[PDB]
Amino acid sequence: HHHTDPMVSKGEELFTGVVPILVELDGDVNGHKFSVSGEGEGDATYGKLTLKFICTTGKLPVPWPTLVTTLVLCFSRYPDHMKQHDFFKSAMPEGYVQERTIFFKDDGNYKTRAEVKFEGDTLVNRIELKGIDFKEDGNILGHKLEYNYNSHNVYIMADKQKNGIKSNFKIRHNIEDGSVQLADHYQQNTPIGDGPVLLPDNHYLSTQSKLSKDPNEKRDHMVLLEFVTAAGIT
Repeated sequence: HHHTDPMVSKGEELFTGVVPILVELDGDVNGHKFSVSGEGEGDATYGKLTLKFICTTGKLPVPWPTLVTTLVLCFSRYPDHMKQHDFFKSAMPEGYVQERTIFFKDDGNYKTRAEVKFEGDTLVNRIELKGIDFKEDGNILGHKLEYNYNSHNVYIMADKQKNGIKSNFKIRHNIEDGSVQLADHYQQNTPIGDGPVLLPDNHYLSTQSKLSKDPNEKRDHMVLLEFVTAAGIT
């Protein structure tokens, strides 16, 4: 609402209230083609997301928790003293590309590319996902993961050469038998536009996610509440 840096003001202004979100994913995992649509709202003031996702092609062929990181970090809450480090909002409204490779230990990998940008007043995240080399009897295609999600801190670093950011981090998915399925993420983000962006000092994001079901919904779906806060600069 009041920042002495006009570049920060420009990005904050687009995220000042509740912003509607649309998520589209087209996926192919070991030749099972599927699509997911999601709708909800983001409130960057509190770092809060609320989304509901539907598999529009029938039953989702992989477990919903494996898609949480893939299915909008511009809604992170950056403390006032860290707002000059917020790459994600500084790239708006033209947006950014978010690319990942996700390696599931002892199993296959996801390769994702997403464009995150405004269409009018709506923040859209449009994703293509390709998954290969998964085991039919593994934890992913065998749906052995529990329907829950662990809190996680992720380290963000600038990539000055690409005018973007980079991160590598591990997600632990609980398996029904009490064990864990590791998912190693590599991520890079680059701006879509050619204007300047804020390139951050090293810092981390703290995330927490809660998964639930809509008791009146017959389609395969996931309801997601996420909180993300930046930290690590004193």
